[PDB]
This record gives sequence, structure tokens and C-alpha cells, in this order.
Amino acid sequence: MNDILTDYKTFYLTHSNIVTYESSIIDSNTFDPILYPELKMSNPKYDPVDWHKKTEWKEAGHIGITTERPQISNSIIECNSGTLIQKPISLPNFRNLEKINQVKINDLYTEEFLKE
RNA sequence: AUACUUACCUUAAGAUAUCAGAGGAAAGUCCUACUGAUCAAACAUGCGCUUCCAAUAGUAGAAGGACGUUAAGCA
Repeated sequence: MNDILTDYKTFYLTHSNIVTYESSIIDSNTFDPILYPELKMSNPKYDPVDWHKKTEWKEAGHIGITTERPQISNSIIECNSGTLIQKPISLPNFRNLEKINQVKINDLYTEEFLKE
């Protein structure tokens, strides 16, 4: 796939023009034949088109080892202090304090291979 | 702490209520647990003296602030 994208980039640049290119672009997909081969060079499942129940969040620092992290539900660290002074700050809401010591591991190598 | 060593200094004067009257050491000085009058201070003590001292029968209000927010307010 890396070969097909590199050779098609060299082929497209050498053999086509700006008219055909700007007609090839529609922003509903954000496909463009010069930049999209570069972005998807090594990502096979690349597509361009609540983020704490995702498994990217849950194993962020450590890959393979998934843990629910305690976090403050209403967190004010985006807010600047000049606007925080305007009205009184709510108490924190929380999430997942119970799970700071439980961490789970999907041990496929022990189960599928040693235990067969 | 003692002691020893050095280094730096070792000074503006004067006064303690006023005025008047009697006495003592002709002008003035000094003094009187002397005597009047005024003044000032302290301490007691009074004036039919003058001003001021916050809801609970209610969820307030008065005085003074903010080097507080709205706020890149509006012109």
C-alpha cells in the first residue's frame, strides 16, 4: 500500500494539472490526491471524517493495559482566571474514583497460545 | 562572664505661672510649709445641660469601605 501511494503520487504530479486536481476535490470526503496519500502513508485504517469511553483514552499512557481513570467531570482548567472571577465556582463533580486500583489486561497470549 | 588589645567619642546656654500687697537679707536684686487676684494641670463631683448608641411582632437596616465584579459597560 505504501508503494501504490508513493508511485501514484509521482504519477499524479507528473501527469495531471491544476484544473483536473481542483475538480477532484470535494470537501464532503476531504479526499485530495496530493495530500491524502501523504497523510495515509502508514495508517492503513485512515479515514478523515464522550471521548473517555473510547479505548484510545483508556489505555493512553500504556498500550495493552486499559484503566478507567479518575477524572473531574466539571473541570475549569480551560477557563481563564479573569472569567472565573465573575461568578462563584461550582463544587467538583467526579467520575471513577472507585476504579483507581483496578486495571484490566486482555491477555491474549496466555489464553490463546499457552493455554491453547 | 573576666581580663587585655586597639578604634571611636567624652556636651549650646538659661529657666519652672503671672500681677499686686506685707516682712527680712534711696535704687534695683533675692527670699518668705507669707497673704490676695488671675491662670494652668491633676483628681473627685455635679448639672431636668447637647449629640449618638441596629429587625426579631422580624430574614431587615445605618455608618464607612472595596487597592470588587458586570466590563472590551455607554460617549
